[PDB]
Amino acid sequence: HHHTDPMVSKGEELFTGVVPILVELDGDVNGHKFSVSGEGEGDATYGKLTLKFICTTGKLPVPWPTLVTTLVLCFSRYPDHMKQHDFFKSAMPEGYVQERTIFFKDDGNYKTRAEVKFEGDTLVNRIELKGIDFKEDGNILGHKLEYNYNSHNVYIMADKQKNGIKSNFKIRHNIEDGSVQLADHYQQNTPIGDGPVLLPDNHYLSTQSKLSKDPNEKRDHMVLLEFVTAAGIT
Repeated sequence: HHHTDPMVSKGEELFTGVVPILVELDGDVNGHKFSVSGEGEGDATYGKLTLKFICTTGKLPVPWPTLVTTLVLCFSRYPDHMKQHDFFKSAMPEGYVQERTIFFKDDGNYKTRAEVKFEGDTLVNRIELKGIDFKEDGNILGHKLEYNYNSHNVYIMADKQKNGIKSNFKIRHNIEDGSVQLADHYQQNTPIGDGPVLLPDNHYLSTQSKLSKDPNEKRDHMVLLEFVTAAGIT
């Protein structure tokens, strides 16, 4: 609402209230083609997301928790003293590309590319996902993961050469038998536009996610509440 840096003001202004979100994913995992649509709202003031996702092609062929990181970090809450480090909002409204490779230990990998940008007043995240080399009897295609999600801190670093950011981090998915399925993420983000962006000092994001079901919904779906806060600069 009041920042002495006009570049920060420009990005904050687009995220000042509740912003509607649309998520589209087209996926192919070991030749099972599927699509997911999601709708909800983001409130960057509190770092809060609320989304509901539907598999529009029938039953989702992989477990919903494996898609949480893939299915909008511009809604992170950056403390006032860290707002000059917020790459994600500084790239708006033209947006950014978010690319990942996700390696599931002892199993296959996801390769994702997403464009995150405004269409009018709506923040859209449009994703293509390709998954290969998964085991039919593994934890992913065998749906052995529990329907829950662990809190996680992720380290963000600038990539000055690409005018973007980079991160590598591990997600632990609980398996029904009490064990864990590791998912190693590599991520890079680059701006879509050619204007300047804020390139951050090293810092981390703290995330927490809660998964639930809509008791009146017959389609395969996931309801997601996420909180993300930046930290690590004193």
